[PDB]
This record gives sequence, structure tokens and C-alpha cells, in this order.
Amino acid sequence: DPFTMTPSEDFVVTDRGGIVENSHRVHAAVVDAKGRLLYALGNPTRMTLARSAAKPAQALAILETEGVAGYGFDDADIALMCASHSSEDRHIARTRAMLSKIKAEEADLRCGGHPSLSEMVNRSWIKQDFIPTAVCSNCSGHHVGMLAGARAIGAGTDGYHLPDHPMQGRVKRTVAELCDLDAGDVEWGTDGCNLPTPAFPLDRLGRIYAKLASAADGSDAGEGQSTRCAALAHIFRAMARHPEMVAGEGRYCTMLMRAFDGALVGKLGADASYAIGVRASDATRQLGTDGALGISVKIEDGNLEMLYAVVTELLERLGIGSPDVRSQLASFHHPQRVNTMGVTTGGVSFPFKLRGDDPRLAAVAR
Amino acid sequence: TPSEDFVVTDRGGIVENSHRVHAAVVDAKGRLLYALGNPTRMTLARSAAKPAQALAILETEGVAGYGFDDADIALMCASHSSEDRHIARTRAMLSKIKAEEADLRCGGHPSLSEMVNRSWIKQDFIPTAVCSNCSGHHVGMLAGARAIGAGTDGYHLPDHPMQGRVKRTVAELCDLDAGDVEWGTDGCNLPTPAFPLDRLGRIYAKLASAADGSDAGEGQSTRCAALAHIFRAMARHPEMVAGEGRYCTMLMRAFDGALVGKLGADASYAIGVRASDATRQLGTDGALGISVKIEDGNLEMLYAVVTELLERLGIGSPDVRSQLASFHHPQRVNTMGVTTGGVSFPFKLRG
Ligand SMILES: NC(=O)C[C@H](N)C(=O)O
Ligand SMILES: NC(=O)C[C@H](N)C(=O)O
Ligand SMILES: [Cl-]
Ligand SMILES: [Cl-]
Repeated sequence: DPFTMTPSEDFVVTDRGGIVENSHRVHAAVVDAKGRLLYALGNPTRMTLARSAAKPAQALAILETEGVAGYGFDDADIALMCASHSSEDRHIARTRAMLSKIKAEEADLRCGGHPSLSEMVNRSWIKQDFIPTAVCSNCSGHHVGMLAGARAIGAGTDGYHLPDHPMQGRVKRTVAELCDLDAGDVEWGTDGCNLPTPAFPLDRLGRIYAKLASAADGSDAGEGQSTRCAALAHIFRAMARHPEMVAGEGRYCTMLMRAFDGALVGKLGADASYAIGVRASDATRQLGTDGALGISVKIEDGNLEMLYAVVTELLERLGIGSPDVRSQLASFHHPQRVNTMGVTTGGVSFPFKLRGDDPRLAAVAR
Repeated sequence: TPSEDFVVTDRGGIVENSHRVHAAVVDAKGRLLYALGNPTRMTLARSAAKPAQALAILETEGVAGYGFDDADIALMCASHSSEDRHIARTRAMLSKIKAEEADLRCGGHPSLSEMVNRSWIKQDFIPTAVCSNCSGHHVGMLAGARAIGAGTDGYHLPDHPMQGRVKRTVAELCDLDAGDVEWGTDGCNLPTPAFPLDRLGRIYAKLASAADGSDAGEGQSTRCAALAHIFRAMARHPEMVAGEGRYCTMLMRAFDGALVGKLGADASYAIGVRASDATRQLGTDGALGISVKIEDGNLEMLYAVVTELLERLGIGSPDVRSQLASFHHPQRVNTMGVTTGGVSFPFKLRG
């Protein structure tokens, strides 16, 4: 019965010959520039570890640290501070360039190597028996930013990654401020790169990216801006102009931002979160808001292939982009289900229902 | 009405991911003894149905003349890691039936073992049909085709007599009518069945029950005798069923003949447990079957839940199950060696 559909039924499902294989619960929030909730799937206020979808907010703490401007970080450097890069050689090279700009060494990094986020890079590493190091971390440009901030204020580079360090005090404050949350409403764990990483309600992730895109609109319009809005507009512009620094070739974030060519930024969080800040457009206005928009997504079970499918389907349902823009993401939207002899064995479907109904139909966030 | 049963991973006490678990524990006739989630969930068994499909091969007239041995039969029940020793046995079995690799209708794929696949990548190796994790099963299907004079071209299509036999045999083992088993196409290009999750447990209860009756000298039909043979072959050659470091191999080695277990792609699992003090404490006087499906398809979580289930059920000693400790509580350690989180099992088995 379609007249009693509920948030708890918001799934992305794969099939084999029409028989259900796997299904994945979806949570999504679409918010305006003040964080007002416009559309939802699942539980839009789910307490969620943002993971690297929080890196642009952490990068604002770096950019607002007195003295950092003196180092001459350029837009590509700042995109790398916002990144989960593929450890391509240009990412490793830019990390070494940034270390030189602040006169630090790779031994000053407290993040660690891992297998590349790109299969193609990993394949090359395997052939050469290469063991990744700190400078290869997908979060290396962010760790260099944190080192830069520590040096700028005279705090010292030892322990920049620890919560008692002044840089982490600044990060924690800035994240809660961008979310419009009290400190006790943001929880903190330890990330794969060994930095504190925040958790907060999923819609406030959307809220951070609606503020990024709104700042981009204020800047493009020539409006006087606070130092913070100017810094948010700089982050937006850096990500959108250097999206390959944010991820890498073949990566969803890079292909999404190239496709939209300035109209939005997007960023992955590990274990299948996603965030998008959408500049004001005919599409946002048709959706019922006069400003910018933020979108945030979490796949409950952590599946990345399903995340990219769902995010792409969500952009289509919200009317964001053109069929031709979004067709650049078609391999993510409808993942190949082809067996070892080249026969198509099934596919992906999206039995979820965006909600903004009989008044008696309860939408219990689940 | 199924309850909400999850395995949950956390980072610092904060929920990261959660995975819905379905499980059925059944006795030798298939009566439901304990459950998680929806124990009758319609579920693609994938390679957890390989032993049942292998019974069709073993029951085919003339197949006994090829001289397949127990390790060979274990390969027919396998999702092996494409180790060089699995490749060699696939070629050996092709020689017993006078076939060649071109006769195979499965395709190569990245190895189920990460270590094997990195070895292949380092050497620019392109896997072929003989490397398929289901190669031994395909060689069995070729064997049955040749045995009845069916012709080896198209042994994998539903209208081939071998597939007619497989289709009929799966439903019989499940105790289902033909129309209660649904069929899709597998990664290896064979038909593959879907049926209620509890019937998967039932198949494996029948495997273990046949082993019990064989070990006791009982009046066994030809079918029970072959089910017993399948159980013995898997328990005696668990490295053919999977490979080094693989959960099924380590589970079966740990238990040393008391059970068999088998993985299904997209995170199904089946165990047939021979009658024991453990099963008697669980309230049944014969063998027992266990089947499990992680709704979202996560394998790490599957292995964790299966081992937690063995512990809840008291199957094995604590010493035996501690051999699976790395699967039971997967590592949650970051790139700098710091423990960042863990796995929890906030569910209760319902009886
Ligand atoms: N892209 C990511 O979310 C990576 C994550 N920040 C980590 O270090 O584990
Ligand atoms: N292990 C498996 O279930 C493999 C599966 N039978 C396939 O061919 O895709
Ligand atoms: Cl497939
Ligand atoms: Cl981690």
C-alpha cells in the first residue's frame, strides 16, 4: 500500500533477476541556508560520524588561524586540506610542497599510510611492493594544515593531533558553531588518520554545506562578508576549482564537481556519508527556498557503492543539474551488475520516497 | 513477527554502522528452534547451495566411474580462493573426465583472497575460467553432462538435463514445491536458487544428519549415503572448500569434523552440526542446521555474527571457538595503531 509508506521503508535495494539480494537503509537531509529541513529520507537527524565530510569545516578552523595566511597556501593547497585524496603522485607531491611552505618534515605528520582509495593507484603500489607512509594518507593535506596552524600561533607541532592542543580546541569550537550546536551536542571519536572526528545530527552536516554554498553566493554577488563567510567562500571556491585535489581521477567527488562546474561542492565521508552544498539556482528556487541548499546522506550499513547510487538518484529527484550534467555520473547512478561471462544478472532500485499525504499518516523518523 | 536484530559497529561508543541479521537454527526435520530477524526471509543462497547442487552431480548415473576423490568433491562444494592448488585440482578433475578449460562456462574474477589477488596483480595475471571460485562445481556439472551423454555444450543453461536435475534436487532437499524456489543467474553464469532462509538451514541439518547415520551404520538410502559423503569430503578437505585464512576453512579445521560450514556471496552462511552434547542441550536429539543472512551483504559482519551465534549456542568448546577470535571481534585499529572502536551484538536469540 503506497498510501501508508514510512521513513523506515527508505531503502536502496539490489536484485538478481528480480529477487532481492541486499537492501540498505538510507538517511538523507535537505536543508536551507539556515538549516531548516525541506526534504528528508529515513531519519534526517540521525546522530552520524561525519568523517571526512567534516574536513571543510575543520579546514575553516585552519584558515581562521592567525598567521596561516602568511604561508602562501594557494587554492589547490586548500582543496587538499579539504580532501580524501587518492594518493596519486600529484597529491603526495603537493603534500611535500605544503610541508616545505611551513618548514616541516614528513616525520612531523601524525597520520599514517593506508591502501589507496583508488584501485588504479593501489594496483601500481602493489606491483612495486610500495609501502604507503604518512605523506600518502588521504588526509595528509589536512594534517599539514593542522601543523601550519600550530606553528602560526606558537603552540608547537608535537601533539597537534591531540584534543588538548589549541588547534583541536579551535576545530571543536568551529564545528559546533557551524552546526549551530552546543559543545555537548557534538560527540568526538578518533579517525583513521588519528585526529579527533566529530559526530552530530545528519541534518547539521547538510547545514554546514548550505552555509558553504551560501557564502559562495554572497562572495560572487560582491556582498560585504564577515571574515568567516569570506573564508567559507574561499573553501567553496577552492574545492570547486580543484576537485581532483579533493579526491582524484575517477572518484565520485571529483566527477560530481567537474560535472556541475561551480554550481555545487560535494564531499565523501568514510563509511558512506555524503554532503553537498548547492548554490542558489532555478533548481533550489523550484524546491521552495530563496537561498542556497545543503544535502547530507548516510547509508546505515556503510556501503559506498550504494551511497553514490543514492546521492545521484537524489540529485535527479531534486531536479539539480541537467540530464546531461548528471549523465556524467551514470556509472555510479545504476551500478553494473554483470557476471564473469558478461551477462547482466540484476540491478539497483530506489524504493524510497522523498518527503517534504493524509494528515493522519505519521512520518516517524527511523 | 520478526524482531529488530542488529550487529553494530562503533567509533568511540558512537554508532558507525548497523547491519540487520536474519538467522535460523533448525533441527533435522527443519523445525525452527531459534531465530534472529526473519528466519523465513526469501534468500539467494548463492554458493551456500553448492553442496545441494553437488548432490545432483553425485547422483548422476555414471559419475562414480570417473574416480573423483574426497578432495575433488570438496572442490565441487567450494568457493575457493583460486590458490595454485585449487587451479591444479580443477585441471586434474578436467583430466579425469577428458575435458579441457575451454569447456568451462564460468569466467575468471579477482580472487576471494586479498593476498592471492595482490600476488596476481604483482604478476599481471589475468584469471581465466579455471580460476573461478566455482571451477570445481563446473567441472562436476561437465562430468554429469558427459555421464548421461547429454553433451557438454550448454551444461549451464536451464533446459540442459543437468540443470533439470539440479533444479529438482534443490527443491527436494528444501522440502519445497518447484514453484516455491526462485531462480536467478549466478556470477559464474549457472542458475542459482532463492528460498526461505530456514530451508538453507534445513539442507545443512540433513547433511549433518546423514553423516550421523553413516557413522552409525544405519539403513541409508543412496541419497543419504551421498549426503554423508558430501559432509565427509568438506570436513576432511576444508581448504578445498575455501582456502588458507578463509573463515570456512578455519571454522571447519577448528571443529575437526563436528560440523561443516559454507559461505554464500553477499553474506549468507550455512552450518550443519552433527549430534553432540551441545545440540542435546539445545533441546534436539539429532543434527542441527544454522543459516544466516546479513541484510546489507557485509561479509566482515557475517563472520562476526556467525561466531557470536556459535558462542550463544554453546557449539564447540571455548578453546575451539577462540581459534575464530579474529573474526568474532574484527580489529578496529587506525593507521597509527590506535584502537578506535568495535563490534557489538545487541540482539537476543528467540526460541
Ligand atoms: N575519507 C574519510 O572519511 C577518511 C577518514 N577521515 C579517516 O581518516 O578515516
Ligand atoms: N561464493 C559465491 O556465492 C559465488 C557465487 N556462487 C557466484 O558465482 O557469484
Ligand atoms: Cl553477477
Ligand atoms: Cl579506524
